Amino acid sequence: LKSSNSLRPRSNAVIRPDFKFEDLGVGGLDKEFTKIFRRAFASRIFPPSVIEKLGISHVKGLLLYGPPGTGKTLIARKIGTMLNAKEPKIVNGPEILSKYVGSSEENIRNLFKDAEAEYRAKGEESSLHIIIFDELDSVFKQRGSRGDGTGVGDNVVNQLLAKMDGVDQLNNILVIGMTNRKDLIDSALLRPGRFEVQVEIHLPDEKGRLQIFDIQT
Amino acid sequence: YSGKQSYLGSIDIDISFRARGKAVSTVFDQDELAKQFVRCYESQIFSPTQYLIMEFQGHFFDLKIRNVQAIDLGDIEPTSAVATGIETKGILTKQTQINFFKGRDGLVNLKSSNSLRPRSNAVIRPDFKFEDLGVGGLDKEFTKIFRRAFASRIFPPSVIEKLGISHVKGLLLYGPPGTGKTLIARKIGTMLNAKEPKIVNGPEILSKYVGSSEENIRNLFKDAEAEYRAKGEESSLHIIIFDELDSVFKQRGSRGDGTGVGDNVVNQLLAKMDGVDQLNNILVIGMTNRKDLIDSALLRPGRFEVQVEIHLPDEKGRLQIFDIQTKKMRENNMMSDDVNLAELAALTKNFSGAEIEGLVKSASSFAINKTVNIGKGATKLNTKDIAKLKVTREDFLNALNDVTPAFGISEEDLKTCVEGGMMLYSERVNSILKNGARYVRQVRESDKSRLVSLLIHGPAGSGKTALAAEIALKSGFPFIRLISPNELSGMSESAKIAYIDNTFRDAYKSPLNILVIDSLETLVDWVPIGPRFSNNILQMLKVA
Amino acid sequence: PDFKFEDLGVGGLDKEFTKIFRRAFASRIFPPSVIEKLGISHVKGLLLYGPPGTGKTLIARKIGTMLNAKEPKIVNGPEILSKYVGSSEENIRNLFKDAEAEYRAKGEESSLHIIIFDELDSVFKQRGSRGDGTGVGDNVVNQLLAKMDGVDQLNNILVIGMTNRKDLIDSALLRPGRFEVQVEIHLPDEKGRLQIFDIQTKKMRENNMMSDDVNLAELAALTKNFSGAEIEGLVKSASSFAINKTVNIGKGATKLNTKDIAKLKVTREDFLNALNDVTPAFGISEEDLKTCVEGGMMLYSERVNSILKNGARYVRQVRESDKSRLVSLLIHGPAGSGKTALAAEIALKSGFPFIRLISPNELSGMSESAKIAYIDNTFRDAYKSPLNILVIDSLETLVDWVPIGPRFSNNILQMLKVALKRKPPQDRRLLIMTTTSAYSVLQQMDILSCFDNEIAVPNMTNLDELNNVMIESNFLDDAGRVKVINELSRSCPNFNVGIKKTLTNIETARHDEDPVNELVELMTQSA
Amino acid sequence: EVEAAISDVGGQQIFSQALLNANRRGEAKTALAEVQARHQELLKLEKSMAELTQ
Ligand SMILES: Nc1ncnc2c1ncn2[C@@H]1O[C@H](COP(=O)(O)OP(=O)(O)OP(=O)(O)O)[C@@H](O)[C@H]1O
Ligand SMILES: Nc1ncnc2c1ncn2[C@@H]1O[C@H](COP(=O)(O)OP(=O)(O)OP(=O)(O)O)[C@@H](O)[C@H]1O
Ligand SMILES: Nc1ncnc2c1ncn2[C@@H]1O[C@H](COP(=O)(O)OP(=O)(O)OP(=O)(O)O)[C@@H](O)[C@H]1O
Ligand SMILES: Nc1ncnc2c1ncn2[C@@H]1O[C@H](COP(=O)(O)OP(=O)(O)OP(=O)(O)O)[C@@H](O)[C@H]1O
Ligand SMILES: Nc1ncnc2c1ncn2[C@@H]1O[C@H](COP(=O)(O)OP(=O)(O)O)[C@@H](O)[C@H]1O
Repeated sequence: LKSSNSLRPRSNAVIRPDFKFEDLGVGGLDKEFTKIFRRAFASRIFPPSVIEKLGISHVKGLLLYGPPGTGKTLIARKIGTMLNAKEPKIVNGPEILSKYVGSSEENIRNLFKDAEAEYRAKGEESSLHIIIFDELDSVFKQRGSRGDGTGVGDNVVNQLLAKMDGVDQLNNILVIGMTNRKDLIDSALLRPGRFEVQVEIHLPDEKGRLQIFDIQT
Repeated sequence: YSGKQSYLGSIDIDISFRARGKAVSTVFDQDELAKQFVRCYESQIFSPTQYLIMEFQGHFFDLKIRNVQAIDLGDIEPTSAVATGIETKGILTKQTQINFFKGRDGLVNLKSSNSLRPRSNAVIRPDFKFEDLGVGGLDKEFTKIFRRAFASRIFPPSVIEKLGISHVKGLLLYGPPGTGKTLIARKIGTMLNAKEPKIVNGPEILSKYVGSSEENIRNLFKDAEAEYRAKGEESSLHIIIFDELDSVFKQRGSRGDGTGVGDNVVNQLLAKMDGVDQLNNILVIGMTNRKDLIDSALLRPGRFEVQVEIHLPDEKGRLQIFDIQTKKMRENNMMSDDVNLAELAALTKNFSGAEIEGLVKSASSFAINKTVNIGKGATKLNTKDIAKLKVTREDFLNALNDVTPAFGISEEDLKTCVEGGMMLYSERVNSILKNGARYVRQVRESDKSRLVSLLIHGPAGSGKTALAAEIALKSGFPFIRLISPNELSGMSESAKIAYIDNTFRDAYKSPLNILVIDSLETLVDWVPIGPRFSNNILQMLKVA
Repeated sequence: PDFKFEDLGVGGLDKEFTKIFRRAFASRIFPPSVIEKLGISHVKGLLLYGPPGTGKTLIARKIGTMLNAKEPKIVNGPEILSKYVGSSEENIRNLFKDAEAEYRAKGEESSLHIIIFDELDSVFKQRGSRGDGTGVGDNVVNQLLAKMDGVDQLNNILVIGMTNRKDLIDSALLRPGRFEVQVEIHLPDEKGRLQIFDIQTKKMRENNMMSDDVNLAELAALTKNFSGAEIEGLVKSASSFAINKTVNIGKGATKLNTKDIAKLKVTREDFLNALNDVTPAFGISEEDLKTCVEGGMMLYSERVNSILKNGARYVRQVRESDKSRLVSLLIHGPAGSGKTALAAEIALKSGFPFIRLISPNELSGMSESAKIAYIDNTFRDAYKSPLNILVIDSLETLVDWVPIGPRFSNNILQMLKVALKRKPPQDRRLLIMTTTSAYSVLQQMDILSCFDNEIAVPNMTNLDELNNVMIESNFLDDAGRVKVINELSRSCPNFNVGIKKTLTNIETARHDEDPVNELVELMTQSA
Repeated sequence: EVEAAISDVGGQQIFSQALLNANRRGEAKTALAEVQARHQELLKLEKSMAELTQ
């Protein structure tokens, strides 16, 4: 298709305004949904003409944390597979570490090149790419704190820092993380430009509890 | 046709040799060539790309005018842009600054002969300004960096040779996260008319097979040496930028890995930056957040000579950053007229250089959300709505609730300490606050009185800490900090010592500082039954 | 024959040249016939080592000029290793082929071949080690040793090793017959510092490029702590300050005053700014002393004068006699009278080659064992130079005395007590100056037996001395300085303050209300 | 009196590097270095059969 003179929304839109919060099936948590959809996805529905006139890059990070057994993985999974984007590249927690002297860090480098190349090829009409870190808090610990006689705690963190926001720009991916304890992640991962929006997910309210019963049965 | 620009000011000519089997090795004097060109060909009209047959002592040439400058009579300086368009023409005069560069064939042994002129490919691009970089604040460090590093490459080479000196070949930038230490590397890479930078991410060198890691770190200089051996000094600069150095180049001698790779890469780099052989045309950049783990040897002069610190901006810089970020928005008439940037700069006390951008993003996000209303009220998108979008001041006020500082985390304690409010039920309080203000002023004005200490004492429950907080808050100093038992709870003793030591140490950065200590008695573990209490913390404080 | 040692740029290191020449090349000057009749073997292994930035690489590069025939081969440590199995081991035993062949053919006539490993420590780590990766890092060193010890009569090879850190290397290279002589190359002296200036500044001097104003001797004097590397760095900083006056980088475009280029010249102030830019890792920074005395000496009374002469007597005493190899003194008085500064005055006036101070500030924050270690480090270090001045500040604080228990750390006290009674090794003399403020406590611990002589420093009491200090401070006008003292005479004639407090009051009153009503008031409340 | 001071023992990790077969030698080893002389032969077939087709 082609963008007519009239400013109509994107041809291959992501969110599809025939969309509803009750489609997800997550009861209880409601305001947080409002926040996440406001801050992150809003920039990608309006025409590129204005948004480029607005000279702002989309947010490229999401963090979810809370007690065990609250619904984090549910959020991640749902967001994964009711959008219009390529299949996410799932990775469990300690999947990256590898044997040979330079295999783990190559493994981090493996995750992004597809978006990189496709971005070079086309540009602002790229399809969105999604990659999910499950359980961030195993390997990405504070630098210089663990003795780490085995030097993997620093090479991994540095590789990810360099490549998520480095000398070369890239603005068509979305990385989302889950954890139980945000107090031990390295501090440089939690500045604007990397994992901007952080959300706590708490125990449910009574009315939320009613909602959950409604969903399940 | 031209109106005013009727003379040829400065003419750069690619002097190819006519016939390449005739290549005469004798030195060709640009002065003789210019004089012959003017003498034989005077008061002619020339345009760019006019080709000419120049017979000088029987050695013909194919002169091509690459570019022409057109100047009007009366111009003391040639501020007119050298125009590459064929439309521009001029009339040759006896004053034409005739520059010859070698032809496309490069066969001509042209010489500078007292030609106090820009060097052939002077990298820094003679007309160039800091405002065009697009970096707010840090208006002093550019002076240090450009003065020390690139000041010596511009100047003509023969005189530099007379000095008998070699160029610097190192540059390092370090600081806390988010201060803007990556933007500089990028724009320096992109704006300087050099070869393309050879970017390397931090742990991208290492490799599986034994002896492949080191091989990689010596492939980076290969082009440089290849070029240097051929063309010598007239090389154009090569730049290679290391990102995030401390990943691999730790202090050798630790037990880092158990294999012994880090030592080898350190060794190779060390040998190659200075080495036995001379390069004299290379420049390496670095970025990092911790300056203390780099192996000491790197820091000796000859390698990473100039070291620059990048710290948090002040208020003026904050204003500049708002000026740069919210640039296109204003000139595209998308901005309400109500916002005044000075107040924004005032509000954002401890904001870093990377946080303002998120503020802009959030403010815009509110604006756009008002229209779309994701979810319930869908499909309202229409031309009318999007045709009059403008951000408003209250959007930013709302936005302040989402973005939060990272360094301004201890002053929050201070503002909440006086949540109970303040009341002036007695004259006394006014006297006390006035006296404190007097002292604050005094430390502000003086130069030689660099340390002043006060004490507040009275019966328990008398409301002491709040009074100190109010004294502190009204000073307006850049740096304020508070140490209270709430912070130290749960720690181990050595950790307490470390923490207090660090607090004092980073209290030595800003010109003006205010530091508050709450309930000394509880800090030292006073219980009267023994009495017992911890000597070490006491001694540390007493020293400090 | 066409050589003399003067003609090359290595400054300062002359003695080392004599030692190396006498150890390495002397034996091969003569015809061979003597040496076998002399029953002495040639040295084969050489080690040069020193801290980063001493100039060694310049020696390794240049020596090939003096040393006739053709060219020492050069390699970098990490170049040797290789991907293929067996290749790395081959590579080392490929270097020795040529000389071997030629020698094997010609007998003793063989031209001397030299090989130099720059950056030796890359791969020759101690072979009796573990980590149990692929064992290449062992095979390599073994190979060299086989070719180096059982040379099978190859007597025309000198291998030279360059390093920054001796310790890493296998002890199995450090033995007779293999790397015999180890030459340490340490920081230059003042004279060598001057030669380094000479050699670095040659060209720029001939070409009339430095203003005659500059005088190298004083620059050399100032730069107390610099390796050659920093010296050329300073040179280029000074030159840059010179160059940047015509070309205004950033502001505007490139504005070159073509005329002033011919008149370009460096000057002294440029060199001072250049000094202000660079900073050595030499690190001792004994300028500590001067910041201690930054409040200065105004000599307000005779007591200070007498004390200073006594200090002069002692410094002469330790300098002259040979049987007095150790003297200790104690300086005691009321708190805040000002004691540390006076000792610092003595020390700085002394002008011995060697000084340091110990103060709680640098000690702050370590654990006890680290304190103990540091203290030991400093004493042992002090014993080297012939004449040494050392100062101990606020002993009571170093020992952590608090009167509640009273509690304090015994071990440090014992260490100090033992240290103060140590006569140094042969033919060194030492002067140790300790200050305190709590004399009675020292009496009662009963360590007062380790001090040869003691000096009291009473604080000031007479209004005249106040008048002296305040005229020195230029507090007020003349009439002001008179009226205040006249008023103080009757306000409170009996008077006992100190000195530090007086300065503090003077400044506070200077700003706030330099009439009587503040300065005199504070002085009265204090007194 | 006493407390902690040095402890651990059962706990360590190791990476692992790797060399390669020698025969590997330079890439030119069968169907690599022979392609130089095998090409002259193939140019011979081309020619002799150019004679054939002409
Ligand atoms: N708010 C919710 N709405 C609907 N279902 C929920 C909610 N919270 C939890 N659940 C149910 O709980 C199940 C498990 O949730 P989830 O796996 O996200 O827990 P978790 O937070 O991932 O636990 P852990 O942190 O231990 O992995 C889901 O399959 C989902 O059906
Ligand atoms: N003058 C400025 N100072 C700081 N940040 C700026 C400035 N101008 C623009 N920015 C924006 O703020 C960000 C600063 O982050 P930068 O790219 O320097 O990473 P960084 O500060 O080096 O973080 P890290 O040190 O953790 O890599 C930039 O990405 C840029 O978009
Ligand atoms: N002069 C004052 N006028 C009115 N309110 C005051 C005044 N001083 C303190 N307050 C209020 O009273 C409370 C003071 O309690 P705070 O704990 O600071 O007193 P404190 O004696 O320092 O504490 P503690 O009881 O632990 O010694 C605060 O809520 C503060 O708002
Ligand atoms: N004549 C003087 N005698 C002593 N100190 C003087 C004199 N003139 C100026 N001063 C300065 O007065 C200050 C007081 O001395 P100093 O700061 O060493 O105090 P102090 O008594 O050693 O302190 P403490 O009791 O903590 O040991 C110093 O800056 C010192 O140089
Ligand atoms: N007399 C001198 N003493 C020390 N350094 C000198 C002297 N003359 C010149 N230099 C310069 O100092 C540098 C010495 O580097 P060097 O100390 O050899 O590095 P490394 O110690 O890592 O081998 C060289 O660049 C050299 O040109």
